[PDB]
Amino acid sequence: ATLATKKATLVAALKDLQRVTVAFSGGIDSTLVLKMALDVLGRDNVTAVVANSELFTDEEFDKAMSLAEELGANVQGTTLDYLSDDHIKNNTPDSWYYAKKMFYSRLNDIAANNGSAAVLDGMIARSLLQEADFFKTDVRALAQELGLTNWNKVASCSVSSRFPYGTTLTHDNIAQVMAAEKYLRSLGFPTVRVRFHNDIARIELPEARIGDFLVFNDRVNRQLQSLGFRYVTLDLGGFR
Amino acid sequence: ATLATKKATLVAALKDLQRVTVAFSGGIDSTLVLKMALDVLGRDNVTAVVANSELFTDEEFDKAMSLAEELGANVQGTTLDYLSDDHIKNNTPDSWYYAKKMFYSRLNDIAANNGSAAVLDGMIKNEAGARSLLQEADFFKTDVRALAQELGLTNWNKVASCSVSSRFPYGTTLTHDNIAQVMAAEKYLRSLGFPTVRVRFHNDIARIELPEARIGDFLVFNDRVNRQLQSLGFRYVTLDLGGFR
Amino acid sequence: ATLATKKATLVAALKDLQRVTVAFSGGIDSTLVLKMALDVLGRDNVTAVVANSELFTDEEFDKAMSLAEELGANVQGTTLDYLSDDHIKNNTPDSWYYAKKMFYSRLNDIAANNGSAAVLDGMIKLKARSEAGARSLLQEADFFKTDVRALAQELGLTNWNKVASCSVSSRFPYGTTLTHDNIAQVMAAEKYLRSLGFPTVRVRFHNDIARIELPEARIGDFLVFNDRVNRQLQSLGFRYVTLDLGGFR
Amino acid sequence: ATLATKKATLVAALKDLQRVTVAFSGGIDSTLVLKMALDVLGRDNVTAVVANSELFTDEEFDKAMSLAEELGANVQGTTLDYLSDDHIKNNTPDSWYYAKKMFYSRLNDIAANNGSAAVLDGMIPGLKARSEAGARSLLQEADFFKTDVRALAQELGLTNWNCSVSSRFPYGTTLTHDNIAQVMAAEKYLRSLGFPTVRVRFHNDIARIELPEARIGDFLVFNDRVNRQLQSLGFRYVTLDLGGFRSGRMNDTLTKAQLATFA
Amino acid sequence: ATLATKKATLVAALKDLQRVTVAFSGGIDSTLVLKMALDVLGRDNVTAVVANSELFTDEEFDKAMSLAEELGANVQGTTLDYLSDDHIKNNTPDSWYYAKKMFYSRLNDIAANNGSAAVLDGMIKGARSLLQEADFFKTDVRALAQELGLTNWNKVASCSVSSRFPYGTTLTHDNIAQVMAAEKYLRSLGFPTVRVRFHNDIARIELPEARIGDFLVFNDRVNRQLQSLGFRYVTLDLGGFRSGRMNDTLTKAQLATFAASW
Amino acid sequence: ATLATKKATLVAALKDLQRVTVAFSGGIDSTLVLKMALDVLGRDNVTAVVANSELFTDEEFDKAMSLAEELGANVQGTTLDYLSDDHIKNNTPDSWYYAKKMFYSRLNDIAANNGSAAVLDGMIKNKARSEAGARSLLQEADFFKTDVRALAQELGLTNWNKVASCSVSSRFPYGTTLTHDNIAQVMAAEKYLRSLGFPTVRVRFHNDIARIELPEARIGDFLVFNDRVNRQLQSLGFRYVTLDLGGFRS
Repeated sequence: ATLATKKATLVAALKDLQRVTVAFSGGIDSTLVLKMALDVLGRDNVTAVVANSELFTDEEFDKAMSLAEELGANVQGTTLDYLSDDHIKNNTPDSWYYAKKMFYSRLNDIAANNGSAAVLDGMIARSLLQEADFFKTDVRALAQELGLTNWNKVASCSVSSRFPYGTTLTHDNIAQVMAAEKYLRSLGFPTVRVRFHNDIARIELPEARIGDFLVFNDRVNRQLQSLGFRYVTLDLGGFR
Repeated sequence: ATLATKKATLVAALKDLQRVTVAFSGGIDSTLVLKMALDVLGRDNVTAVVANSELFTDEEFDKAMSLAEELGANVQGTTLDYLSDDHIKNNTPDSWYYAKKMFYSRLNDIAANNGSAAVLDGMIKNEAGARSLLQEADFFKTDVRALAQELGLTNWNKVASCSVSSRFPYGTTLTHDNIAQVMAAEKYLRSLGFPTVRVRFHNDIARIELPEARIGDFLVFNDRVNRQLQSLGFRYVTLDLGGFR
Repeated sequence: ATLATKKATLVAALKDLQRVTVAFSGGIDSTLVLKMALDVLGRDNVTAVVANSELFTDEEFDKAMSLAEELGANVQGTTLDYLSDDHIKNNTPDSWYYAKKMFYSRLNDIAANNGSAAVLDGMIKLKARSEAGARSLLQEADFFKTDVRALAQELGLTNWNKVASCSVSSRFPYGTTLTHDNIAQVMAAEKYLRSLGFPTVRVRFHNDIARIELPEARIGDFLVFNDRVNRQLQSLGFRYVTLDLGGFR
Repeated sequence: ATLATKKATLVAALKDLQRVTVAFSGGIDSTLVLKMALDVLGRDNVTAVVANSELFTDEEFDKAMSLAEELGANVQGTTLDYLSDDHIKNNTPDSWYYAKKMFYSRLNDIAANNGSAAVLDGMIPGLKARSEAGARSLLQEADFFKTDVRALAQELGLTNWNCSVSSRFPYGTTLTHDNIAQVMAAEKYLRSLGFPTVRVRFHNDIARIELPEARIGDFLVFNDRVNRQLQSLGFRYVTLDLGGFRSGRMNDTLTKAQLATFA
Repeated sequence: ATLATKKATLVAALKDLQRVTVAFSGGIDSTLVLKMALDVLGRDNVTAVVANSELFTDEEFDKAMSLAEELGANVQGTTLDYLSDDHIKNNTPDSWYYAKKMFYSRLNDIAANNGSAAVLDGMIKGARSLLQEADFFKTDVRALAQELGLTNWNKVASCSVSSRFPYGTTLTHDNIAQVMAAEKYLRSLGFPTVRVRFHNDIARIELPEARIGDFLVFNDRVNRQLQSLGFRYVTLDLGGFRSGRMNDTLTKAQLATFAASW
Repeated sequence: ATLATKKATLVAALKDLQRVTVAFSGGIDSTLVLKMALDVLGRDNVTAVVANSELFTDEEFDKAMSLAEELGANVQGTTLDYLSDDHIKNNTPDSWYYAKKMFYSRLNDIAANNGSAAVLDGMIKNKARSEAGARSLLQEADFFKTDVRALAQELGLTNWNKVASCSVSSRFPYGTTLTHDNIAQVMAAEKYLRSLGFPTVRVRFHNDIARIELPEARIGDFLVFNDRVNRQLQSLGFRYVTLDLGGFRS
């Protein structure tokens, strides 16, 4: 339960696997797994996969593709068509599960195609970090120990959560929500939700940021209206 | 011309009518007409009528009844059935016409039965069955304030009142339940110190409009307002970033 | 009875007294009494009296003095030494009765020396009042607050002190002994806070702690003043300067 | 002494003059002199003059004109060209004096041409502007304080009544028709947002906005609109003075003194 | 001179001591001493000691225990009974020193029994403060911690709960629990640096001034929550946490006069 | 096209120079050059030079010196008198070039006097330099920002100036004359605001007016400090202290 002991448990696991395919999102967790896998197995035994999809931002895709190459890995993008599944398209309350099936099936296929022994992710499918009992504390210490300083500081969540259960997702309403959230982040609010209620936009901010938001009220109102919302509102209860 | 000329115009018009019924809302315009009617014709020749209805608050009705009494008038409450008309209940842009028709129809019946020569309302500069003497005498808001002060009037409702129908989208059917929900929500917001407020009804969403200069003061109340309006039946309680109108 | 009858009752009562001393606070009730006394008896036969004391602000005193003069009354200030009464100094629930008793006793002395037939106050539809023989003509004529407002409108009165102020003793817990120093400390603190744009404020005294009560809707506006209020009230002697998260009262 | 004694002094002075021209600003003081002149001398023997100029708002002028009309006085508007005087155009510290000189010179010309025996005003670098012009301040000669003005106005039944734009420019800055218009439009816009007490001080390409400090937190919701509106009026930079309107007046005693020392 | 020379002084001091016991609080200073001790002497010749007591939170103890383990140290918990000392129990102005004396007495007992040559603490510019002997200032501590790859330490300074009570007030489990629960609630709202000062029926909350404007949306919830914990009045100190450090020159001088008057 | 080939080009370039003087700012780029120069040529053959001047803060000078020392380099400060150049003192739009010219001219003098074959800076793929003959080895080896980060990670570099500063000349309008006093005044004002918790700030100088630029999302936080900032910046010599309603870089 020392860090040196957990790092060794991780090393021993990667060595036994020989070849791996890493589901790589660009956060600090998957960043740590990919770097360790490269160090222990070498570039030509590691394949980093970054999923491109409608449910997540193109900025997160382009950032993870760039970061994985930056760590010295063979990186491959793959495009998932989440809305082709009827459960996801109609935002069923179990649609999270159908999306994971699509995801891991694709990476399972890529991994069997390239001869990998397992698909790896960054939980703290094999979650080696979790298996070695890494906490966020340990992930921070080891990443700094390897010289890592660059990763996506905001981990994102599926845009489906912005729509009520049963609401049909469309390319247009997803783009409208993602454009609104991107604008709000560019103003200094990295944690924000633009909940979609047809003609009404309902913005969720952490309550301690709401006073800071006041200077932007008018600009946000006009911008989100130009994106197609008729009414632009701020939820009084805050984020969650 | 001058305020004295406009007031003299108003006096001559009242003397010519001799006996009037005054539609009294409690605002400054309606307070000025009622007081001038009383000052020129006397209590026995003026009837003050305050309309009670589902579209306006009980608070505003109670305030108007006491102020009319305070002014020296013999006052009469009357209750209107706006929702009994299908045009008003279904909330179209034509609801206004049917509301005015019912209002003036009720006032004319009162006026017919007490022998008044006209129904007077408080419309100012900027209905065929009523006389708007301030408008005929070319009173602007500024002349109303000046003559009110000269007469020593100080007690009126200072916040403009508006039919609760404006809180529901056109084509939405008004119900006793959703009206009460909006009324209770706005009453709570006024009790916190926001006399000018709208709770716009969007089914499970409340969209609160405040004057933008007040939005910064509202932050200390977010959580209490959120919880209170949820207990009134809204699922989501929101602040419109554009502010009041 | 009609408002015209109540006014007539008040006129006849004033005519019968012929010369009066009016306890004037600046509120709408004493303004109406003072204005009716002037209209019926003439400025030469009415004296308006405003009490100054340690328990109320100088600003309320000066405003009442100006309002009486603007109404056309000869006005006289008188200063009461409320802290000389131990019932008041010890801040008990009956302190206000002894304050009232000292007030009306001073008014009787003034009235005796100027030939007034009665002391009038602004009470509407009280033991210290009756013990001193002072007269509440609005109460005797059946004026309620709506009648007061109706007659004030008819007389064209539009200016009066809208906030009936409150004795500074409410800033100290019952049983806490009032002193010249702790009163002055609280009074100066509230005076500074009003000067910043907060007319409704309390500085509650908790020895080395000042606990400021503001209307909650004003608390956000206060932020720009935190450090100045902190240092200003510490220089008045408080060790800690705090804002009550619950707001006013 | 006595209000009655003071009112009588003012009455005797008016009777002795018989016909007067009154400088009328619409404030309570000039409202009182105008009403007393009318009551003692009659409408035919009083001329009220309201001055229009570039240094005050059209709103203020119209207000004064209608109030003089409301009191029942024959009223004459006259427009002054204050910027024709180099002290005013260059906004020197004695600019007020030369403005008064030009104002009283115009009133004297009106008074000479209508047969008035004096110019009256509402008062309570050389000779006094009035003394030089021969203007009379009857409320001052009768020792009226402001409470006396207020007392007599209620007694006479007066119930309705109402700063030069040059104060928005630094001394030595040249006033122009354009930059005056720019300052006045900026303040009118800020007042329309709900800030009745406001100054837009002109520092060439910078606007420096003074607000009462208790309003500054509420103002934040308007920052971007104010910035873009005042830039379209010609300012390059739009700023908020952190000291607020009448800086120092709300500071604690120690820092109030420090701000005095810095000035 | 240079950081390298200061680090070299610290290395030489550790090698001469050979075996040491480290008073480990989890702050950045203690973290550096512990890490350097491990690198110079090895895991078998260093014992990290984390004190648990009623005057500090369980969260700070758990954080310190995990960080010492993560750095690779044999770590040992030890529990101090500060409240059995009358100066500490009655919170006299010298309470800090009787607490420190009891603390170092415990560390000496442990060090004597494990064969350590000294007790080390994290003090900077019979216990040894090697950072101070090597002329480390705060900026040198941060520079060397960064060079050593140290990332996890207590970003918010820990501090004994005694500082929340006036001198002469008797500490009890009830009023300590009341203060700790109030501060934990405020931390859960997003204010990691906070003090709830105890004044019998008054709670006086200190926040960094740059956070006070953000607190407004929580006023009513904080008021209710702290009243249910037993306070009658819940107040915000207008001077904030660490009053005066962010003031202009003049009023920083004034606030220091005020603070000195008590 | 790979990181390994770019690093090799940079190594071979350094080996061919043998001896160098490194313009060291403390940012990640010049940190990478200084670390690669030390690793390839040895401490005795590298001189890190940090410029002290009126256009940058003393604190930034001190940080760069300590960062170079931490890397294990011989470092020397050099003091430039930028205000002696009339283009810089009168703050024309061309002042940024004359400052760079004076900088690279000084470094060439140091390089000539210590036997260096070149002056190196940290410019990457993303005018005064070329005219002075200074070499940007990261630019010549095709390093983009991501390549700089990749190699710093590989070398174990994790410490550098994360915020690159701007010459204080940017706080003055073109045509405004720089003086020792107004520069100091601007610097002390920005230092005070940073101490309040506003790391990104500019105090723009408009003679008797200070115009403070903050990120708009911080302006609400700022309110509690209005009066202290007003009085502090007045004690530094400004008559009026203002907040730009347009925010940072309005």
